[PDB]
Amino acid sequence: QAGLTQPASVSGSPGQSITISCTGTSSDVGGYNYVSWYQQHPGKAPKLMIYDVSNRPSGVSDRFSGSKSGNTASLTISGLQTEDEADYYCSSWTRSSGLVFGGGTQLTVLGQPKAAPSVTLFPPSSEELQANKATLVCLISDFYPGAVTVAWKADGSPVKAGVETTTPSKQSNNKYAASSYLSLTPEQWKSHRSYSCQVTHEGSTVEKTVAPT
Amino acid sequence: GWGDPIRLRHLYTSGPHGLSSCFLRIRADGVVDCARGQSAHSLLEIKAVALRTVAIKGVHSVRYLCMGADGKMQGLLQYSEEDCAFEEEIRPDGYNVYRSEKHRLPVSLSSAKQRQLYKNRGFLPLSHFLPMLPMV
Amino acid sequence: EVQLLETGGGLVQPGGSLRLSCAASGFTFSSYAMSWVRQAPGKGLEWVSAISGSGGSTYYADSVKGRFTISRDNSKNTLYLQMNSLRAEDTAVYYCAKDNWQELLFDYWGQGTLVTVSSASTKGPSVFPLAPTAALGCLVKDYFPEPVTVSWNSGALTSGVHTFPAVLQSSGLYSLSSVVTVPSSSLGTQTYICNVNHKPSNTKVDKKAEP
Repeated sequence: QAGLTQPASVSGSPGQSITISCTGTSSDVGGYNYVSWYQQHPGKAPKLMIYDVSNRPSGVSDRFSGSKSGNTASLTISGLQTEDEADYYCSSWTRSSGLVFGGGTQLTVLGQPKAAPSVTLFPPSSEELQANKATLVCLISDFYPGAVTVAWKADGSPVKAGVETTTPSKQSNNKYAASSYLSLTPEQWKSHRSYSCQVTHEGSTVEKTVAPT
Repeated sequence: GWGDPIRLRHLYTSGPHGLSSCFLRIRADGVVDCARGQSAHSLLEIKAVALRTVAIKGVHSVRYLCMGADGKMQGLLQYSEEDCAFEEEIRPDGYNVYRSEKHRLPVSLSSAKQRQLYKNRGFLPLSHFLPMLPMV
Repeated sequence: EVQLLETGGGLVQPGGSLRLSCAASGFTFSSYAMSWVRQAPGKGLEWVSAISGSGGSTYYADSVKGRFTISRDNSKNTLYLQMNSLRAEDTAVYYCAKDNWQELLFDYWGQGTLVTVSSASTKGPSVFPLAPTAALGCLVKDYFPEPVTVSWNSGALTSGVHTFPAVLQSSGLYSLSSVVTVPSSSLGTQTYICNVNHKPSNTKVDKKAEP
């Protein structure tokens, strides 16, 4: 009653080799020899890269190889090339549950140095608060690679109510950006001493505060 | 029936002890021989008959792959479990072997002379197969 | 070569109904099984349902049994998925996938058709200014559907303008921000204005961003 488990992210530099794991159960990966791997580039349909654990359809580069041990299937890409950057989904046959997929793995081919994110936090407008509304706008830009986590805290107390954050997306300069919005009522904006937006990127946390002024 | 997958494959072997690359072809006359490339009569349908046991039918010849005495491969229109069902065993290196339990021999494209030369070796030439997808 | 053309995607409200079609061309459609595989935006792949090739056998996932119906007609080479009792979780791009035979192994894919299940009606954005090398911008809040256009000072200012992608909030409406980082001396000299455009609601607004 559960999908297969893939790592969320795998990354290597050009020329390097990587492996993407795909853990299942004795009823799927460990019960048959029908593990498939699909490659999906942004905005396009999936492409069959590996079938029956280790076999390649015609045209697929021999840098892709599949294997399996117990309940864990693995896709290995040797000599990473830039175009290998995509999402990779493993799939397995099941007896009574159809085709079950893994959660997918984003493969990054590092073609840029690690860049810390720039963060600008905005307080609620005068016009919006006069309109009985309050929104704090936290905008994260110019970070590489494209993965961040945002945590909103009011004067140190963590808050998850009314929080919506966008998934990171590539700007024009190959760096990635994301946005964070905290929707509050007027008076809970005016009730705390400060509001702060923290974003953690590659273990390092960047923070910005604002005050009711 | 969605209990087990119906596979459509070309079976391809280059060894062991092989000379050329062979696609298993089932001709309309029942003869099973080496094909140098993917053809209509080398297109096989693979369905399970037990857990690890397999039946192989050429789609255009509609003949099942059946093994005779001393390991001879022929195409018969009437399926028989003892002659046309094989345990599919996938080797760690990725090649597939199809053992016959009745005849105690693997499916192979070896000649009659090769099958007699190797009958006491524990392996037959041209018995390690790669399953290939058909190109439309 | 082989082509699968999905049609019928669009906006439908929760509880509604919609039928998708897939135009198969370039192969003997009657000989191969088919499947529908869907992908929620920014999420993973999920296999929906399968059809036998002749129509005799159908296969469904737990999340769509009773609500979705897989069907085919081999004369016209077309695959169907009739989606009823649609929920928000069915929001996804729906792919038409050809089976290699009857093994749930997918030779060819269509380009997919998007099915959006939302209860949000067309709404224009409320545009608020974001007051402040200093950064100021414009908040484009609670509009539907996409897209909106943003230009600063009639497009005369392109230096350092980043208009972020839109966030979809729990309400079902989109929000967006666009910022310009400016020299910290020109805050008392020159006006910095955004012009937001939302054609679906026929909305065009100006707003002034100042300390």
